[PDB]
Amino acid sequence: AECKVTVDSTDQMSFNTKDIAIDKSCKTFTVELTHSGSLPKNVMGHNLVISKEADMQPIATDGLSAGIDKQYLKDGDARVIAHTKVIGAGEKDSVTFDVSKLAAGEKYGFFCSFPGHISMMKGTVTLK
Amino acid sequence: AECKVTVDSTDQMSFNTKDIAIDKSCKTFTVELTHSGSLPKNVMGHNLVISKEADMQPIATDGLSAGIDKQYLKDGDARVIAHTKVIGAGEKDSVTFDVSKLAAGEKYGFFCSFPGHISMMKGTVTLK
Ligand SMILES: [Cu+2]
Ligand SMILES: [Cu+2]
Repeated sequence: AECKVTVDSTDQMSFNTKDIAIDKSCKTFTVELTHSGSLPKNVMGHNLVISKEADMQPIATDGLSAGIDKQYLKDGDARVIAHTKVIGAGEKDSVTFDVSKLAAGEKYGFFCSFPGHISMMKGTVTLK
Repeated sequence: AECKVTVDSTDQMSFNTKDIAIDKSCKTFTVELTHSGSLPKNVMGHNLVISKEADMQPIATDGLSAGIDKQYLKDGDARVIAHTKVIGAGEKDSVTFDVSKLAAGEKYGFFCSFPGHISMMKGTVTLK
C-alpha cells in the first residue's frame, strides 16, 4: 500500500501529525522526519521514536542521560521499535522497519526523546 | 544602591539583557524574571540561574534529568548561587540573594537551564 510517511517537526516543539497510519499490506514502512524553522539540534532537536504506548515515557527517561550523541536513547533499548537520529532545522532522516514488528492487538505510539519534548511531541501509530 | 533588576524572556528564546551589573553596596540582590509572548512553560519555559561561568554547562546538563518539577536543576546543586522557577508566558518570579556569596575575582554568569536553551540564553554578571 502507501508505505511511507513524512512528518515535520518544528521550532515550536511539535510534530505536524498526531497519528501515523500503517496499512497492513506493507511489509516495510518508512518514516521520514524533517525539521522546519531555523533552530539547531542542540537547542531544539527532534527525533521520532516508535514503541508500545506504555513504553514511551520509560524510554524517554532512560534516554535523558544517553546524550545527543546517542540520539537520546539508551544504547540497545529493546523497547524501541524504530527510531531516527536527532535532527536540527534543515536536516532530514528516515527509518524503515518491518511492519511485522507491530504485534496486532497492541497499542503503539511515536514520540520525540529530546529531554522534555515528549510532553508535547507524541502521537499514535495505527495499523489498518 | 539600586539592588534589583528585571529581566524579560521571550518566545524567541532570548533574555532582554546580556549582563547583570551588581553594585557592591548591595548587601542583597533581587532579580525579577518575566516572560512575554504566549508560549506555555512546557514548550518555552524559562528560568534564570546564577553560577560561576565554568559551571553553567555542567549545571544545565545535570538539570536535564531533574525535570520541570525541580525547575530543571539538580536538587541542592552546590554550584547554583540563586535561581528562579521555570515560568511560562504571563508568569513572573523573583529571587533575592546575598551578594556576599559572589567571590571576588571569580567569573559569574546567568543562564536558562530549560533543555537546550543555554546556548541562546546566557549572559554575564558584573560585580561593580
Ligand atoms: Cu523534540
Ligand atoms: Cu529558557
